[PDB]
Amino acid sequence: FPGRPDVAVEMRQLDFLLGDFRIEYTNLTTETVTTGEATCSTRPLADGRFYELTQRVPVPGLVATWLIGWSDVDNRFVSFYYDDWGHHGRFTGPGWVDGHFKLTGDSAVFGARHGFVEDFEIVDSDHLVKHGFVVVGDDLVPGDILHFHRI
Repeated sequence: FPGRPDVAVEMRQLDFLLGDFRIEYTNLTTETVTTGEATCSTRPLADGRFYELTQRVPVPGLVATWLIGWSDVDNRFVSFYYDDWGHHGRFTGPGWVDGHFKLTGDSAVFGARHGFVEDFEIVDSDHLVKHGFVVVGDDLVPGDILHFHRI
């Protein structure tokens, strides 16, 4: 068998997520715009070859995990989502492109499969924003916005 390859340099594109963040989550698809506070922690797994983002959303009652890593063979990030409600999803993205880090894929949530786009941007080293969109028909409907402030 060959030697163990080095961590892909592309993994440095995810370092902006490392650490603990307080989340101001604004849910836009409810018929009253919810808004609330959550937390999340991102740690490297598998000797830094994959990152695990755990998002604990208190009052819905939901712990959601994202695993993300670079795939040499695919030339893109790949990501697996799952939570303690039974939901799962598959995402991919190219990396940072024009100031956004977009993951595109689909998830089985609440009894049906939906397309989702997670759009990450850095505001400053300690403040991230994420726009979530859900494919409805042909367009992308604003699903949520999350502000991450590092603890």
